[PDB]
Amino acid sequence: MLTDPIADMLTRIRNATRVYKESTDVPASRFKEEILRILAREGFIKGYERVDVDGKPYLRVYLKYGPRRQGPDPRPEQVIHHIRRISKPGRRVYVGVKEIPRVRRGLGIAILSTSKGVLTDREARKLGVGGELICEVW
Amino acid sequence: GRYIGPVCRLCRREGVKLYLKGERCYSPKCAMERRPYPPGQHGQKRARRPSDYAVRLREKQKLRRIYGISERQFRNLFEEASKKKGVTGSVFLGLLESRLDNVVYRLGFAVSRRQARQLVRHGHITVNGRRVDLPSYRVRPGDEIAVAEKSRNLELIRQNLEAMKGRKVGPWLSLDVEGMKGKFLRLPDREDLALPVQENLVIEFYSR
Amino acid sequence: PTINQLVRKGREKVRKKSKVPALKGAPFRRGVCTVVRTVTPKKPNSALRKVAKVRLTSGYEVTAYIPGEGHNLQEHSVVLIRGGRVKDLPGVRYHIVRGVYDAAGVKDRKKSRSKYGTKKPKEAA
Amino acid sequence: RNLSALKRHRQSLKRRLRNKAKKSAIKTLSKKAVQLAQEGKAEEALKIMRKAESLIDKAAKGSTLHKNAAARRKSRLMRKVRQLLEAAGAPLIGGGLSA
Amino acid sequence: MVKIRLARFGSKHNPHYRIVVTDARRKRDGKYIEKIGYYDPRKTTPDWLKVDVERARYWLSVGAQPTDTARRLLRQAGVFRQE
Amino acid sequence: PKKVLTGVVVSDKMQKTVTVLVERQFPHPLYGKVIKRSKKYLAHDPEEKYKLGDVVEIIESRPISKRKRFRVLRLVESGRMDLVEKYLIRRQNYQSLSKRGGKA
RNA sequence: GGCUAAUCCCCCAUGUGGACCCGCCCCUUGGGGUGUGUCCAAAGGGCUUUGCCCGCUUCCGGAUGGGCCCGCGUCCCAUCAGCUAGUUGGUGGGGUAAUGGCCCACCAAGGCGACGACGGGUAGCCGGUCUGAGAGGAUGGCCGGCCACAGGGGCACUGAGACACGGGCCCCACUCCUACGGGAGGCAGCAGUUAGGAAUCUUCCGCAAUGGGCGCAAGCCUGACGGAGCGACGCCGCUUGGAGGAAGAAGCCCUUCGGGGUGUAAACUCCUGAACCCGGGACGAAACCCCCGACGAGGGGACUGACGGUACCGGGGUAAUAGCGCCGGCCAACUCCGUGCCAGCAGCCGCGGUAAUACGGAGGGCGCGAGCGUUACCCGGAUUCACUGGGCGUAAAGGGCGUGUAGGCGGCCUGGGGCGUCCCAUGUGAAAGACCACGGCUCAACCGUGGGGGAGCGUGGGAUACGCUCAGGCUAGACG
Ligand SMILES: [Mg+2]
Ligand SMILES: [Mg+2]
Ligand SMILES: [Mg+2]
Ligand SMILES: [Mg+2]
Ligand SMILES: [Mg+2]
Ligand SMILES: [Mg+2]
Ligand SMILES: [Mg+2]
Ligand SMILES: [Mg+2]
Ligand SMILES: [Mg+2]
Ligand SMILES: [Mg+2]
Ligand SMILES: [Mg+2]
Ligand SMILES: [Mg+2]
Ligand SMILES: [Mg+2]
Ligand SMILES: [Mg+2]
Ligand SMILES: [Mg+2]
Ligand SMILES: [Mg+2]
Ligand SMILES: [Mg+2]
Ligand SMILES: [Mg+2]
Ligand SMILES: [Mg+2]
Ligand SMILES: [Mg+2]
Ligand SMILES: [Mg+2]
Ligand SMILES: [Mg+2]
Ligand SMILES: [Mg+2]
Ligand SMILES: [Mg+2]
Ligand SMILES: [Mg+2]
Ligand SMILES: [Mg+2]
Ligand SMILES: [Mg+2]
Ligand SMILES: [Mg+2]
Ligand SMILES: [Mg+2]
Ligand SMILES: [Mg+2]
Ligand SMILES: [Mg+2]
Ligand SMILES: [Mg+2]
Ligand SMILES: [Mg+2]
Ligand SMILES: [Mg+2]
Ligand SMILES: [Mg+2]
Ligand SMILES: [Mg+2]
Ligand SMILES: [Mg+2]
Ligand SMILES: [Mg+2]
Ligand SMILES: [Mg+2]
Ligand SMILES: [Mg+2]
Ligand SMILES: [Mg+2]
Ligand SMILES: [Mg+2]
Ligand SMILES: [Mg+2]
Ligand SMILES: [Mg+2]
Ligand SMILES: [Mg+2]
Ligand SMILES: [Zn+2]
Repeated sequence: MLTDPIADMLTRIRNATRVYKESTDVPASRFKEEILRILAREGFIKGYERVDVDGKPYLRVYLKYGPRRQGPDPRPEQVIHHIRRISKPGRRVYVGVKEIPRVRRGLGIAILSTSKGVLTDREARKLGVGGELICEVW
Repeated sequence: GRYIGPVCRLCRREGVKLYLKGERCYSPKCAMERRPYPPGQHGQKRARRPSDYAVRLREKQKLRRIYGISERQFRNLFEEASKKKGVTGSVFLGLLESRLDNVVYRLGFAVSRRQARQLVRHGHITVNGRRVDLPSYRVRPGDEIAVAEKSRNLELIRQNLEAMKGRKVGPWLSLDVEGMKGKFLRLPDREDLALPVQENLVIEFYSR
Repeated sequence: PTINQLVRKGREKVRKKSKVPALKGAPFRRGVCTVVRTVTPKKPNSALRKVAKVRLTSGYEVTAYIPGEGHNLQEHSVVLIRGGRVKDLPGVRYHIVRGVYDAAGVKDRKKSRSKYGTKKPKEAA
Repeated sequence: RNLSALKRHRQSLKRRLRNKAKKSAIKTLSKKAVQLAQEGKAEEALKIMRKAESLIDKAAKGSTLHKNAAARRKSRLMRKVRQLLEAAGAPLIGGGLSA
Repeated sequence: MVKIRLARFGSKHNPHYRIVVTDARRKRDGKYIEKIGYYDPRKTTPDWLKVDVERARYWLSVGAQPTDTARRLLRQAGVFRQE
Repeated sequence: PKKVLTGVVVSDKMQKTVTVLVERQFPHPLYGKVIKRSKKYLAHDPEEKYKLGDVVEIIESRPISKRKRFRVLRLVESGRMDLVEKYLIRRQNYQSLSKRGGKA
């Protein structure tokens, strides 16, 4: 069974982008879809779409990369350089609006989960709220 | 107490020309004009690439020996500059430049910083009226720094403020050769100062 | 360890072990010479290091090194110990302090005299 | 030697012998009253109870009992007497007790 | 018995007192109940005696008992002036 | 405010007294992970009104006996040994891990 | 044994009131009211003596100080695993200001423990402090708060308060007195002695100021306190001079014998002038008190400083302490001589057996300076106990395998609760210290005023994504 589905999805994305897949499926869950919406809005992915596989609900995650490069290993730069779960089961992490970390001096982001809904560190800092520090992306 | 001892030798070791004296360190004498190399037996042999330490060390030594202040005081000042708002490098220079002895040296009341120190020590200098004799006293913006009424007749002070007729003064200062008064307008900036010092290196020396 | 294990067992604080039982966590300790031997170095060194068995006020009878070019320590000398191993002589973990008690300071010493407790020469005379 | 506030110990002894006595009367009479209520002897039991009440309130007058202590005494006394009398099936014959 | 008195706070040869409310049994420099003024015996500065009579008037209204000096200062501050 | 607590009656083996097992969670001061932790209070039950398995509220009270400083305020949800069960088994394991051993 | 006063003690009365039993009402653990019954007061003294002061009695309220109770927090060892019989609860009683096994009698058979009971070791706890980028680590000395103790052990008396450091009783140890029967002591108060130790001060001055006790007051007591003394023990400030002065003295050192260095350093000239002398001389002290006024408000007057003849001010005035460590790398600073695995050095690597920048000295040099260096201990570097922030195929490290208890963790959709979590407001977070500003001492150290922030916890209100919980549904896990 999946001990932690969020971490799962973040990893599928991590793994798929390291080999440059175009799409990539992750078992569907509202919360997951919520996180994904931020990923898209923040321009980390091309977007996503609800799809059915073997009769079960998944989420095609359309990945995106930089352009082709020069010299050896012309592999594209990543759009998602880093993506790591923070709050995890058996070890939860909650921050107050004044403890929300600033990822890579703002070049990166963080995704909290507040009672005002899933937000990025900025969106959260704005609505002036804190919550479970779900993950850090940059 | 402060250093004491051959000075135009520190100049030699420090490489740069420090003006730890008056008239002479202008004459074609101040050793840097004769033997611009460090003192002692090996002063002339080839020099090995200095270590990062040596570099930072010397830089501090230089900046410090210019104001002829001890390491103790020099250090404390640094820590203060370090603690205030604003670029430590500049700030530090500002505080050193705010020492009474220095300002008296800056106004021409004294030929050299040492001489300035002694002037202050022997109560020949006054700050806003009351006389002050603490070479370490910190002059603030607005203070008028004059020569002692009683002392205004001292040959030396005469000779000095005389040669001052003509000479200009730092843009953070103002001199009234007339009544032998001077005024501390504002804290000099790094741009105002032209010390042969790389403050970045000194800040680093204390990083370690 | 998993975070759960850390909660159950936690980390163990490191304990510091003294290398100088001069008891009373003292800076120095006085005692009396018992034997004032000569000892040979180890591994690659050769010389006749001057050692001394000292019965401390701390109740310990230990071996101490006697620094300097020469000394005046007899069987019941009485002196101050300061601690400091002597790499070449295993077992020797303290130095005797010259210039204190019956331990005369090095004679003729002109340099690092602070150590070797020899007063400043009267050249100033 | 001799710190004249030796007078203090001097006084203390006298004060002690003073309270010591008042408290004995109190105890004694209380028992007396209780013992009677037990017997069922209405009048006399109550009568004695009044002396008891009195000496108690009086001990609290100075510093031999004061306030609560005395209040506690009085309640526990009227308590026991009432009960013992009622149990004995005895009618409160005047004096004391707001029956 | 709570009082309004002076507590030493200067430094050797540089005395500075805090007019204070505290139980008479406290050390003179121990835990007071409330500070209600300050006093510089040597007038080293123009403002060498502040008092906040509002509060003084209160403590006095509740049994506070000033030291002879505390009162002198409280008075000087108009704490008692009824006019 | 007199402290109010919620726990399960894990023992009605006494006269006018019930043992209430109050539980509480909280972050670990250094490791942060939330950790459960519990305690048993001997609440006063004048009317032997509470039975083994009740989930009662305990109220801070004036000492009743050494050890008794709480009174049963009100019942929250009756019967549920699922909770009592835990407790007893935890207990049962004890007499075991001493000189010889416990169970699975 | 005899006499005697009082604000000493007792009896009667007055009962504003208060206490107790009982009843009733409102409140809700023993809060407040009310009725009958019972019960309980006091002391006087001074006068500018028919009034004013000081005091006394009962009661309610305040203020201050305090007891008790509860949640959470508070080191090491599991080579300490089971502990408990006043022990856990109950009923009645004792005891107290008061709850309570606090104590007792009877009754019940309970209470605690791996979320670590019990036992052992160590230790006053805190505000703080030291270190650290922080998280954390270490620490609790000065100062402030709380606790505990007063030669060791036990006990109570008197009081509003004590189980009472300079009060009492008993036992113990030790010391002193004794006619041997019996007595006397307790510096962990100030100073001091002695002992132990590497090591820790004056048998000082004053009660002037601040604070305290008693007194109507004058005033008395105050080794509390304010000061001075001694110790670079720490921190801050300051001096041993300033300018000129040779392509360069002497001495010493090096040399390729040409020369080079110490060095503008000195000599020397001029200049200033710490010390030291002379003169003046303080803030800290205005109240209590007296007078006018009402003993009020207010106004006027008087007395008073240990520090100190000190600080500070003015005049005069002498060129007038420098030391310690280091120079192989780490690490800033190199040469000659002596020595010859010796004598010695040493934080680590290592250096010394005839060319040693590493041993000793010398010349020179680097560092800091009334200090410098050593030893000891704490934090750091050490992400080397890793929460931030580590690891385990071969480097230390996977349990010989399984079954499975506690526990930790938990797929998808909906709803309720709102425990975790998040938000706002509010209370608390003393002072000191820490941060900032202004200010006082010629600066600073040090100190005054003001400002700012502050974890945690209490209360009120709100949110519901996630964790939780309850209820319902699903089939992708699982099982059949
Ligand atoms: Mg974290
Ligand atoms: Mg700065
Ligand atoms: Mg060798
Ligand atoms: Mg050496
Ligand atoms: Mg008397
Ligand atoms: Mg008689
Ligand atoms: Mg009387
Ligand atoms: Mg009436
Ligand atoms: Mg009467
Ligand atoms: Mg008991
Ligand atoms: Mg527990
Ligand atoms: Mg102890
Ligand atoms: Mg660190
Ligand atoms: Mg942390
Ligand atoms: Mg009392
Ligand atoms: Mg008393
Ligand atoms: Mg008394
Ligand atoms: Mg009393
Ligand atoms: Mg008394
Ligand atoms: Mg009393
Ligand atoms: Mg009394
Ligand atoms: Mg009394
Ligand atoms: Mg009593
Ligand atoms: Mg009394
Ligand atoms: Mg006493
Ligand atoms: Mg004593
Ligand atoms: Mg006095
Ligand atoms: Mg007084
Ligand atoms: Mg000169
Ligand atoms: Mg070097
Ligand atoms: Mg030899
Ligand atoms: Mg040689
Ligand atoms: Mg060396
Ligand atoms: Mg050498
Ligand atoms: Mg100094
Ligand atoms: Mg660490
Ligand atoms: Mg880790
Ligand atoms: Mg490792
Ligand atoms: Mg291995
Ligand atoms: Mg295996
Ligand atoms: Mg399980
Ligand atoms: Mg779930
Ligand atoms: Mg909640
Ligand atoms: Mg708050
Ligand atoms: Mg100032
Ligand atoms: Zn020069």
